[PDB]
Amino acid sequence: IVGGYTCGANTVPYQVSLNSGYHFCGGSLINSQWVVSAAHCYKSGIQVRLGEDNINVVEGNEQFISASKSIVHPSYNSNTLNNDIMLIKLKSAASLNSRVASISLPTSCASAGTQCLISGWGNTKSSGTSYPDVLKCLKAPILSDSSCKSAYPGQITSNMFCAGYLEGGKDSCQGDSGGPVVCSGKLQGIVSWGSGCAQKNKPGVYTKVCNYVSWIKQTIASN
Ligand SMILES: [Ca+2]
Repeated sequence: IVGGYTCGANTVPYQVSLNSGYHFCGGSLINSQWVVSAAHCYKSGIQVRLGEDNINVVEGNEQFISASKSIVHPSYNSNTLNNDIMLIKLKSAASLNSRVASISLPTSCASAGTQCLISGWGNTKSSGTSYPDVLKCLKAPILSDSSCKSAYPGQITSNMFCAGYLEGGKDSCQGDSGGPVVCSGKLQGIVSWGSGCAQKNKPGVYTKVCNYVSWIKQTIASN
């Protein structure tokens, strides 16, 4: 997260870190056994880390649970990043509490102008590299489809939306991939892509979760 703020320990209780020997992506806990992330975060050997703040220090509220399976969206295209969504099942159910809690799926799509919370452990610099170890947060508005398509000609599908600031300076970044965009207590987006980070006229692009609720519910119900 570039141009954000330190969230505060366990203030984003649905935020997970995906770890394969190291943090590589964010995710969102949507029930005791399932995490939603980006399809481009797919790999084998995933451990889901819940209750994290400092991802380099065991602080006492963590739960570490290996994934038993991952399910990449059937229509995910890794070239275009269309349908950039994946489900991860935990080998055992997380113990839910105030610091480890699921986030609700949307019942309707969020509109341009809606204020959201984006979070992650990704790079905090738009030029160069610095990784925070504590969770970072950014409040950002959903942008109009028109402005999104104008910013990224030929690249924005019906399964994507832009959020952030056209002036630059505030954005998600490398390592935030797969993490949450939450608006009015609903998971509306997944950190997907962008051209660099926090660059002028290049806002963050996010997977439009409301398009996938039926797929998510049905997949969970049979797996
Ligand atoms: Ca920790």
